[PDB]
This record gives sequence, structure tokens and C-alpha cells, in this order.
Amino acid sequence: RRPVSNGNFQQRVKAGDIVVAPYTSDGKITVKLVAGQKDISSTPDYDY
Amino acid sequence: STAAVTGQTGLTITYPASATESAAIQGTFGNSAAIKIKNQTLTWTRTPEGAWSCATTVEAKFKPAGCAS
Repeated sequence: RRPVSNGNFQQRVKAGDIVVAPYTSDGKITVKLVAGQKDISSTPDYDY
Repeated sequence: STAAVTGQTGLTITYPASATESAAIQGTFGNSAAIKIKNQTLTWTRTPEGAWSCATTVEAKFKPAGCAS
């Protein structure tokens, strides 16, 4: 998280100031890896 | 008769002309063959390295164990 304070923010607002600040709300980044089996060889077939 | 042309219509010989081309001997059932297995073909294919194997398109229950795919 990247918090920033504009001093006496409410006093500035009461003065009528346009108050803005750059901000980055904290959050999550996730990478999931799941294995997989791959059929390397396959041939003999039969019918039933 | 010959590999290029044979005396029987149902027998075909796939004679290779190069070192990297396989050989195949294929025969098609007919005449006195069973009506069920009629028009099917059994082929003996030869790898360029000299390996012989058999293959056929007849039903699974009619395939002998020596030619089973």
C-alpha cells in the first residue's frame, strides 16, 4: 500500500481547495501452476 | 509372374525403387473368399531397413494374432 496525506485535508476542503493525491491501494498478485500428464505413447487398440 | 505386373488381379506388389522407400505386398479378398470379408485387403509391408510386418483391415475378431494391429 502507498498512502499519502494532504495535511489538514478537511481544512483545505473547507477553504474550497481541490484536493487530490496519488494513491495505490494494496492488492494481490497470484500465479498458479498446476501439473499435467501428457500421453507420450499410445497405439494398441481393441474393440468390445 | 513379375513384381511390376502379376498374373492375378487381386495381388499387388509395391516394389521400392530407392533405398528410402518401403516395400509392400497387398492382396484383396475376392472370388471364393467370404462375402463378409470380401474386398478387404491384407498387406505385408517391408521397411527400408529390412523389417517385415503384416497389416489388414478385417474385423478385430477375424484378425489373427500374427497380424493384429
